[PDB]
Amino acid sequence: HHHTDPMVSKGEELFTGVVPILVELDGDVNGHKFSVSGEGEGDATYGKLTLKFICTTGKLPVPWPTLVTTLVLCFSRYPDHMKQHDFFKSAMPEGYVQERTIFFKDDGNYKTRAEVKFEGDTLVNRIELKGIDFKEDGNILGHKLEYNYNSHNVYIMADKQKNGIKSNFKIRHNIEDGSVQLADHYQQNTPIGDGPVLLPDNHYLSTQSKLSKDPNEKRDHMVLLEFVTAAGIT
Repeated sequence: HHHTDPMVSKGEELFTGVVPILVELDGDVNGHKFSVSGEGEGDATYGKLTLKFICTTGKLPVPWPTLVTTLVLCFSRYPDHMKQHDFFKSAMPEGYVQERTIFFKDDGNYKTRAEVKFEGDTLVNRIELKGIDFKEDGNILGHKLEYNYNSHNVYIMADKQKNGIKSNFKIRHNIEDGSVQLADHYQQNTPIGDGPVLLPDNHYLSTQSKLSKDPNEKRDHMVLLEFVTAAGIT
């Protein structure tokens, strides 16, 4: 609402209230083609997301928790003293590309590319996902993961050469038998536009996610509440 840096003001202004979100994913995992649509709202003031996702092609062929990181970090809450480090909002409204490779230990990998940008007043995240080399009897295609999600801190670093950011981090998915399925993420983000962006000092994001079901919904779906806060600069 009041920042002495006009570049920060420009990005904050687009995220000042509740912003509607649309998520589209087209996926192919070991030749099972599927699509997911999601709708909800983001409130960057509190770092809060609320989304509901539907598999529009029938039953989702992989477990919903494996898609949480893939299915909008511009809604992170950056403390006032860290707002000059917020790459994600500084790239708006033209947006950014978010690319990942996700390696599931002892199993296959996801390769994702997403464009995150405004269409009018709506923040859209449009994703293509390709998954290969998964085991039919593994934890992913065998749906052995529990329907829950662990809190996680992720380290963000600038990539000055690409005018973007980079991160590598591990997600632990609980398996029904009490064990864990590791998912190693590599991520890079680059701006879509050619204007300047804020390139951050090293810092981390703290995330927490809660998964639930809509008791009146017959389609395969996931309801997601996420909180993300930046930290690590004193």
